[PDB]
Amino acid sequence: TPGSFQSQHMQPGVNCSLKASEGQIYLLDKCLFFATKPCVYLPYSGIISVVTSRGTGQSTSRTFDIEVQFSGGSHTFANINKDEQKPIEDFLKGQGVRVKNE
Amino acid sequence: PQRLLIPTVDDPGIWGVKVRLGKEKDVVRQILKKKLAREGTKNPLEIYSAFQRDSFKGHVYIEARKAEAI
Amino acid sequence: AKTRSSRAGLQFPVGRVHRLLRKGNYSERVGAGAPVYLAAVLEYLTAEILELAGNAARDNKKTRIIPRHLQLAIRNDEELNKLLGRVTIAQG
Amino acid sequence: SRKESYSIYVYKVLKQVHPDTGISSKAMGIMNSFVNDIFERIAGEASRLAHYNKRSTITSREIQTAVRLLLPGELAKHAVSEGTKAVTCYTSA
Amino acid sequence: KVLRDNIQGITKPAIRRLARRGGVKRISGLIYEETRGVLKVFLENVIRDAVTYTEHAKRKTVTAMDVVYALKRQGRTLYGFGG
Amino acid sequence: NIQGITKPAIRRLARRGGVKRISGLIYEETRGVLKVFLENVIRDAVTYTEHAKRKTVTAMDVVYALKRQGRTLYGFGG
Amino acid sequence: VFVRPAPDSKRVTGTLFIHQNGIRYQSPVRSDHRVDILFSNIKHLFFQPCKEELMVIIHCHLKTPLMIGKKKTFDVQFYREVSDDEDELEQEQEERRRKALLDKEFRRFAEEISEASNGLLDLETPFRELGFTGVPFRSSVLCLPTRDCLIQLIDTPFLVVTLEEIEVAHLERVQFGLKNFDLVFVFKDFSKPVVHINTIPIEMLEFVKQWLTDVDIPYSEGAVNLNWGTIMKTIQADPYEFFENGGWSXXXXXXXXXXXXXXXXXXXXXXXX
Amino acid sequence: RERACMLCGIVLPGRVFMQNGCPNCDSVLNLRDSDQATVNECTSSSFEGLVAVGDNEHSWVAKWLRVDRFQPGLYAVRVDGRLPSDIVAALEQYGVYYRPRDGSVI
Amino acid sequence: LLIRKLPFQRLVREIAQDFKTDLRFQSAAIGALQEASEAYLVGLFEDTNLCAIHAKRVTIMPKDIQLARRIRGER
Amino acid sequence: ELLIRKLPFQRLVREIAQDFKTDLRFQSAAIGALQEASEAYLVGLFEDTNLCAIHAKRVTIMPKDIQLARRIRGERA
Ligand SMILES: [Zn+2]
Repeated sequence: TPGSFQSQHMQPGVNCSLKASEGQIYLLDKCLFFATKPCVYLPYSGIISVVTSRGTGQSTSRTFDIEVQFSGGSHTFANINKDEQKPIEDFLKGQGVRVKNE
Repeated sequence: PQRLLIPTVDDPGIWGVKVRLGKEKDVVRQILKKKLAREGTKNPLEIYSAFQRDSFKGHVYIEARKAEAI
Repeated sequence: AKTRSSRAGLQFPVGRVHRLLRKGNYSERVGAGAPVYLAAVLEYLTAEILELAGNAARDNKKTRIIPRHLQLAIRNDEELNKLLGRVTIAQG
Repeated sequence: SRKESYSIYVYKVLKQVHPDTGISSKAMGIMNSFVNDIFERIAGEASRLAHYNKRSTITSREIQTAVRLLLPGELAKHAVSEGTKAVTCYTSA
Repeated sequence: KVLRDNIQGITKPAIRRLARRGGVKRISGLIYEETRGVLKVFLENVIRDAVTYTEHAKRKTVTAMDVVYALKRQGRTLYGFGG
Repeated sequence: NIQGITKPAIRRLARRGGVKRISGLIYEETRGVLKVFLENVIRDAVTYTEHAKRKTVTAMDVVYALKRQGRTLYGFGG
Repeated sequence: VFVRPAPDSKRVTGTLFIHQNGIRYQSPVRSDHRVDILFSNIKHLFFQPCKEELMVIIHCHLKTPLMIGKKKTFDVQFYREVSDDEDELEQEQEERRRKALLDKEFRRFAEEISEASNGLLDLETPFRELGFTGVPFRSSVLCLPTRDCLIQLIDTPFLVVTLEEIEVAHLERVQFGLKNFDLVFVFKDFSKPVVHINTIPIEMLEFVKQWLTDVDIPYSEGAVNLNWGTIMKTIQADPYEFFENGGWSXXXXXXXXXXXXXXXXXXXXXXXX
Repeated sequence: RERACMLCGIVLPGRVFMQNGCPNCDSVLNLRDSDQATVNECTSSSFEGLVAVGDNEHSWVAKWLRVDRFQPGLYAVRVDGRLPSDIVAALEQYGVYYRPRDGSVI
Repeated sequence: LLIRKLPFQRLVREIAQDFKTDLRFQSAAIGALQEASEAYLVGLFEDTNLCAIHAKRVTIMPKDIQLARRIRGER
Repeated sequence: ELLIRKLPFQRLVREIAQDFKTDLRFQSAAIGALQEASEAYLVGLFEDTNLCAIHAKRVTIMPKDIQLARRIRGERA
């Protein structure tokens, strides 16, 4: 079931795009789960670091991107609302995941 | 000017030391690192400059005033 | 020509605009031709709008102008709609 | 007191423009709102300019340049011409 | 008396009509709820300001000018109801 | 002087914006958009300058012209 | 020359030949990939130069459909592509020379096709200045009027609407301050499916209405996207009863028929206090 | 990867020149605030005669290379390439004379 | 106006019941609210239709609404 | 750091300004502010364009994406 994660909007997940596919990311107690073709399951034990990009320089990007690095590659989740950045970072730090902010 | 900068007797001396081929720049960088690290200490490296030339192979030239500094 | 509108050949009230500019807390002092200039601009703009509203009401065979014709006039004029792009018209 | 509105002036302007046309009450409410809104915009921008330039008086130059800022090209040109004409003739008279 | 869950008073035809006036031909079934939420968030943002004005005037009735100022603050100027 | 905005510069701006692949007409489209933006902003600034009876365009004119558009800029004396 | 639709899955350049009663496309790689088009079967012959395009076009719209490879088509397009600070400005001048060269050669060839037809085929060119943007299929494209047709030839699938075959045009989504509208063409042959052109910018509405009037096409406007699958099947079932009850003339209802208005305030153009 | 700054003669990595600029020439060149073209026009990766200076004030070598008023570090006797005409004119505007280190001028 | 006048009134009162208990309303306040709400929604449906046409579609879906509200700068 | 070269942007600004009043002068800070604002604007526009392109299930941004973003913002009519 959904974990202890609650978005700024009190929602159990966040809207994001993985490549050209729009969908929902769920931060569950043991894993990150993206529920939209293609479905992506990422256990926290397999995650090396999460990199968050909020504009990579000048101009405030209203929507930020999350790159999840793991032993088999990286997944970039794009178009996440910036208000959801702090709740996601605090939850991932709480789960013992290394968060890097460019 | 340029002509006035020619050396005098009271200018610091220059010594040349033979080293292994291809390691001249390595010795120059090590000397610079030691000079920077020992700067501000009780026994700093009392030298002034050091260099080398590609054409003059196997030679490293250090400008100082005492052989003990070399 | 007693009224200041007459001395300027206007229909809008110069005196009321003067009073509103003074009793409105905009600046310590007010000129003598600023109310005249502003009344002229306002009258010109209202005439500009009413021309096109009359045109639109005459294209719909109507004698009275209603909010529909004002909406049509504004959204059909390139410059007026640019001026009034962030304005909602009730019953338009 | 008797509420102030620009209704009679809009009737005058309308008869000047369209003698055989009439305006509804709601269209007059809209026109009054428009006139008030434009007055507020222009006076606020004139005050902003006066404060920007450390002045304590609103003269016709501030109003003219406010019209230049707010109105688009042809509208600004015609409204500036109309205002200068009216101010010139009021001064002359 | 307290009002409970009156959002469903925005029945399917109102939203469909509103879409037709907007030029929409085919409407997915998830739209109606989407729209309802959007509208809620809008009204809550406008009303919170209108009420703020009403309470500051030390009044107990929400007047049309309070709504007009609340809209004007968001760049939503409305002609027809005063101004 | 509008050809001074080279293709690599537009590519750099798109990469900082996160754009992965770029068409060939994007460059001309961007040049047109930038020209429109700059035209409006410089027109407002020059209006401010003329009103202030100056022949030089200051940073205050640009800052007020951006505040006029709603593009408030911090760090230039505002 | 490249041909569309291609006779094989491989894009190959060929040679187009003029013969006594038609044209022949012939690939150099395989003799079996010939495409023969008779002059009697060409309905419309279009030429389109590189005015903004990376390509030059000779398009044949057909009366009867042909079987090119595995595809039935009414349209056969023959084309070639130009594509391959002062130095970059000079490279654009060299591209403008290459455009003008291919334009002159392909226009001349399309005129020579018209001459070889003994006056059966007129050469049409698109009026680019009268063009408007819209979505007939899945992409936004520039729709170009010609003398006798409304065309789009740059992207597949091609649009070719003959103006004389139109019975009525309907403008859907047109109402109070709308961002965009749709245009629907109904044909005189009710068995032919209606053609939709979507998202035409509302700025082009008055231009499209004028253009339809200048071409003698009746139009009507509506706030709602009327279904034509329903409208046509009813009209096909009894075309006579349809016209008996007012056809589309009654549906038009141009008369505003609005007299209720919103009352009026005391009419007094007199200064008060 | 290392480049030799043409003006002052110091040698630093090219990425150091791009990110932080020349510690000595930043008062007149603005290398950190300059694009890659200006960095290449003022810092050259092709050089000869690596020089390490410890004490600028008393080293005769530093005076002979006119680097006795600069930060100690890696220096080059000869640097391939010269400053462009516009940059030379800009330096002449500041009142600072540029003496080439290419060896061709003496 | 397409929405009615009494369900909308009840919705407005229900929403207003959170910010201050037992608040009266005025002649032209609910009407203005309905006009603004319908104008806003029509503009939003215009943008949604534009996005849906952009996606080569004719059906508007919730992700088009989300994209429109994201580009408008809505939270 | 600014991604446009300074002199081209200054020349463009002067070219544009010369169409409203001849013999105009610009403080260097005015040009700097203009460049900052223009790049910030262009980056925000490119972010919206990227969002539109991803919405259409693509990777390549196209002029129609820019036009759609500018229309939805309310910049083009
Ligand atoms: Zn240097």
